[PDB]
Amino acid sequence: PRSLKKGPFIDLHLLKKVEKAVESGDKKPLRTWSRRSTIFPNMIGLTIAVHNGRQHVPVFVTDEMVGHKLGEFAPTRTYRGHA
Amino acid sequence: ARIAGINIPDHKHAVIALTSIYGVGKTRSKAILAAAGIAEDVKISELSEGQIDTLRDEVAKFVVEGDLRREISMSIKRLMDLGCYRGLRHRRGLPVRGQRTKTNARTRKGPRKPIK
Amino acid sequence: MKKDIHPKYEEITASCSCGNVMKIRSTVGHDLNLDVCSKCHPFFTGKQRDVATGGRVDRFNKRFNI
Amino acid sequence: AKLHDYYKDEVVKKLMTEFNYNSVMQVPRVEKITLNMGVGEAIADKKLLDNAAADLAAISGQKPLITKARKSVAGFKIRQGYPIGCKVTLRGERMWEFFERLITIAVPRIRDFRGLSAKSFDGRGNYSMGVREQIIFPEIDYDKVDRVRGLDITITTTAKSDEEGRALLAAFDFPFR
RNA sequence: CCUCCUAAAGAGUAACGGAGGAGCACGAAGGUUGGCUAAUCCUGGUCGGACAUCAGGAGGUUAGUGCAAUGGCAUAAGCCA
RNA sequence: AGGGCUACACACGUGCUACAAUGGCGCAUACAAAGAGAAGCGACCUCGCGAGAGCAAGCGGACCUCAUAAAGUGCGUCGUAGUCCGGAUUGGAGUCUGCAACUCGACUCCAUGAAGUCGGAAUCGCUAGUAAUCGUGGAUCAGAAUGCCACGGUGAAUACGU
RNA sequence: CGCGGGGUGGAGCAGCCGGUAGCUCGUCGGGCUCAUAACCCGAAGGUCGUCGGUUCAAAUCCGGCCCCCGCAACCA
Repeated sequence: PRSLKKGPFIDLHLLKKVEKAVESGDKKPLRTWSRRSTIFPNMIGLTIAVHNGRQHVPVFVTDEMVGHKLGEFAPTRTYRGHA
Repeated sequence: ARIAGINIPDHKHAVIALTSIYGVGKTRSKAILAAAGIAEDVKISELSEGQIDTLRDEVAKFVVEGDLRREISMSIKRLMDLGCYRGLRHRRGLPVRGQRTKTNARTRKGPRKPIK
Repeated sequence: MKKDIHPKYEEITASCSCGNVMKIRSTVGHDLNLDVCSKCHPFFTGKQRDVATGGRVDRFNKRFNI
Repeated sequence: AKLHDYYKDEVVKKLMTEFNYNSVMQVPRVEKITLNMGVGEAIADKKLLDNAAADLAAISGQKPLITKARKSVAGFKIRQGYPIGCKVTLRGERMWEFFERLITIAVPRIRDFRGLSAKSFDGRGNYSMGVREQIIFPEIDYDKVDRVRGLDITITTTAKSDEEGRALLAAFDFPFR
């Protein structure tokens, strides 16, 4: 993980978007590519459609998801089974 | 020779003996011993009752045996609930830390299952 | 009770390290040195702390913040 | 009979206070404590059953009855009249003593004890529980035993309701949850 | 040779009529004294599961009878000593 | 810009580490060679359990730095156990590089302690300072080697013969 | 309809007493092999047609049914 002294990582644009959403009080999904962005307390409640390489997959943020990153909840590979 | 919630081997040395507790390895055992004021080399046999009590008390400071197990369970369960990558991996039975399964995930995947 | 068949059942003293001495009849024979007594068992103290769900958000706040 | 004594003076009184019984006979009382060991592995070899019986005896100062198959089931391979389990029925002073032991020592010794069940009362007062390890009782020696054993305790009581039974148990500071 | 039905409410009653059994077993599975009461289901209970053993109940012989079927059997003819 | 080349029922190739006592662990202590270094090597001192951090000389270098060689030797301990063997795996917490370590870096600490008790058919290397074993360095390179290319240490067995 | 054989691992031939549950070729796996056929080692494939019962051993002894055989007899 990232160093504690450096703080958490979130993409600036993403953060801005989140802030805007908060200000509004809207619940329309924000399509995002920043899979590397950490989830924040203020992001709780928002749906945020994270890119998985191919498509944006909706992620309703929860109290448990905070320390994690957005890419953790948007699996890229699509394996069903060998038979 | 009953510490935390288990029995402990009497013939073995203290440091080693303690390691029989789920949640204490070698370093932790050593620490416990230090706290007690008991030598590492002595056995669990030929110990005083007071000493044993002290040891028990020391052990009680850490999260061990049942509590530890519970804690361990909780995290995994939480992960599963989340459905984060790690959680998904756990539910699959596939390596979580980012190992290149290819032809070597036999600890998670278990023994080989021929195609049928 | 029938005379021969049964085990020897006799009064012994049982001592929890907590300090509670407990006279009881039993098949042990020798004196009993207990490790936990019902008086000195952590049901009521432990089980609040033993779950340890905590707060994720709180944790996040603690480790780093603005 | 310390527990019995306690019951006679205090527990009964408490019960009276709480449920508002007219007669003292109307209060719940514990009739018997039964201790069963099923031991299906006895069919493979005789000695295991014997061992189990011995263990039971050690636990509770009676010598156990050795139960036998009523009606003979399909999958587990037992003919009728196969010595298949053992039991001990405890009553009176001995029973009381056992009860005292169970709460004041054995239950405390349970590995990862986080209480007993309150819903395990069956609907007519009679409580039943299971011990996974027979080592929890300090009668058994840890070094001596070869096979891991368990058993079930069944407290039978005169409580008409389950609730009443539960209350009675509580009045003996029975763990629960 | 035994049981049921055909057999017409005493007995008996035929067919290459309809259905099943016997050619033994047991020194206890006999005698007697004393005691006991079933199947099945439900709920609870360590391993233990549709199905072992143990508790609480419903049930009332639906079970049992050394083996076919009938008639019997709780005063048990059923189960223990 | 993000992802992939790092996927994973499986099969093969080449390596590393093991399965232990000719050893593991602990404390003390001896003897190399050959290299690299300026957007670089970085002493000493201070702090950190440690990876490292801070300060900051000496040095384009037979001068200073990397840089303590390790096996060995002595003393202690463990006593044939899946172990004080073995380290995979996973959890926590972190260090450094780098705009950036989720996919996907290395290293550290604490915990965790799989398989494995010398390996079927078969199959490879080596004739001497060789094999075997022990460390050390370099290139590429911000970071990222068990690979490659180099260096010394200890140091065998056997060759009747075709 | 009656009477003699009996009914299985992809096919086939399985040791009088019910406790043994196979062998050949086949498919995979790997090195032999100048090549495969190989020799050799190991591995996946069941119900014992079926419904029942005597018995803890049952497919393995018997009562019926479905088929494969074989029978020899019949046919206004």
